[PDB]
Amino acid sequence: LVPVYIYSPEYVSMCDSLAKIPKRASMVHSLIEAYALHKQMRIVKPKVASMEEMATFHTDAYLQHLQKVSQPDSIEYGLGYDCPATEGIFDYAAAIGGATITAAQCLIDGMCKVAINWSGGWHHAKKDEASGFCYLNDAVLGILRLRRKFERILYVDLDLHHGDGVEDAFSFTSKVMTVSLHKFSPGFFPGTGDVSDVGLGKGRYYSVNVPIQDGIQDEKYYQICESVLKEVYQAFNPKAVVLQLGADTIAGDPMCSFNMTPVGIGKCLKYILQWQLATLILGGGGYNLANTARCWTYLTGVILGKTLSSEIPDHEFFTAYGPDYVLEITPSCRPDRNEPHRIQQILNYIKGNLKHVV
Ligand SMILES: O=C(CCCCCCC(=O)Nc1ccccc1)NO
Ligand SMILES: [Zn+2]
Repeated sequence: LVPVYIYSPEYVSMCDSLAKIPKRASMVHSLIEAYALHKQMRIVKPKVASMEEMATFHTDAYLQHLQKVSQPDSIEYGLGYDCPATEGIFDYAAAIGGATITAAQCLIDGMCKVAINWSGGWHHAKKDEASGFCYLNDAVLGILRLRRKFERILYVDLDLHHGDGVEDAFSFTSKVMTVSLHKFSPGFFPGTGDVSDVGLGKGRYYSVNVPIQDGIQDEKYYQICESVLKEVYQAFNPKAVVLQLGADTIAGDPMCSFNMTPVGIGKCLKYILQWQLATLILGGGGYNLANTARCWTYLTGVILGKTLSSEIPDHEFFTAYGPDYVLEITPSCRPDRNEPHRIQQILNYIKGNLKHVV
């Protein structure tokens, strides 16, 4: 009845080797270890995602190319600047999926109410192509696995970016719903998913997308979140939840767009949690490394329902939390360019869309 925490040194170190965020998992796990919160969770070692296990969603050519490469044909398979070809990513990606699959497996074995995989949450990678630092849509692998025991699954995406890859995969079906809350403005990755984009075919209206602009703090974010999800849950009536809790919305992230504190996102986490559903907790974006570790450290708190010591404790990465050495984050002071006009104009458009589900 206690939460499953996906950890191993071998995993964490694989996850530190992803170029675009060196030492982030180390840091994350470390601040958590430091607050001793891992001792209040069942630590589960993640399995290696088998060639087939990954092939559930990723077209086998890809998963074969990415293996040779990890030991010319790189530009085909979506690799680029965003996604280097570091020998060897094949194991890196195969550890994130495996972790997310392991977490989902616990949930479906009845091992826990909640499973955590901070290292996962790569909501961009497509079936045949890498995109957005994402090599492997581990959420998709998480949801697919969850779909063996549970009927209706709900993906909620609270990362700064659009969960496009998760949206894509389940845009056709009505058996999975995606709520993504993100920035929308052209040029800004991935530049898919305006409110209008709602899912196609047998699963039309089964894709929510909330476009938001810079400046938004907790107060207003919880509003849009508590709103949407309330109407989504009542309508969709899901059997399990998959949460992507990207850190790049938070103040101090060099991506400097939203203005969240972990408290605000944690209020949303508190909300989703009260549903007493099976819940898969994934990370995502996080580019202020300390703020990220602060953030997911915090969140593990609310999952465990344990309020945390404000003073950061000493450990490996203590120095990173200076100068003020605390868990809380101060919002930056800059305009909330979300006119309260357009917000209500967005709720309705969504609210009316939910009158169709299902
Ligand atoms: O945050 C993410 C993945 C990030 C992918 C967005 C692309 C941003 C990017 O590549 N910008 C950049 C590249 C090099 C240096 C500075 C910014 N998931 O939501
Ligand atoms: Zn992001």
